Amino acid sequence: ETINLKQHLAAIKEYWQPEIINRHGFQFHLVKLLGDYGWHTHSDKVLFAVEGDMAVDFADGGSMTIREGEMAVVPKSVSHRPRSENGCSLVLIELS
Amino acid sequence: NETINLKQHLAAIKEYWQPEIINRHGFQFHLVKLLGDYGWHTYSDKVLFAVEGDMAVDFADGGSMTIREGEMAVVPKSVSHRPRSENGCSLVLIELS
Repeated sequence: ETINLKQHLAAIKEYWQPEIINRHGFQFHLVKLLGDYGWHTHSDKVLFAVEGDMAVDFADGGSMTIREGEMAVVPKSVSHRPRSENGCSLVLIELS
Repeated sequence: NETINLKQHLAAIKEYWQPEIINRHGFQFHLVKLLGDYGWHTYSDKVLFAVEGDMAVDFADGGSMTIREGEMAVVPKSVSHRPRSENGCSLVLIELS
């Protein structure tokens, strides 16, 4: 059961509305971001910026840019703040 | 920095069943390019993402699975499978550590 990223992404039509998708050990989240929605926490996560750019602010002031075609990991337990200056389609890969 | 530009990492690898492997916290990334096949392989689960080009995966139970440019799928641990690519595929694998 392969997941067509462009497919599922084209369908979902609001920002901040994740489509969750399960596949064995892995949880996938597909969302689009614009703006920001403050701070979160949640094991490790893989964020893959399928379509625009995006950043994750950290509480201790650190900041991570995830430009298109880029992939990063947001460690477990660190309060953080995902945001997108101009809109980003994001796939997020999780465990349990 | 702590991010991975898929395209640029892949472009650096001009060999064929030669994974480059990157670590980032509790994740391991394999970047490898595929052409024809190398038979059956079987760990932990792996997510596969067909960064550029198409590929397929045969399984031991007879099923076979197309992963086209742009698509993800997962190969669970302890399932013998035969990864493979008709005209060549650049692919990211992902696992926990």
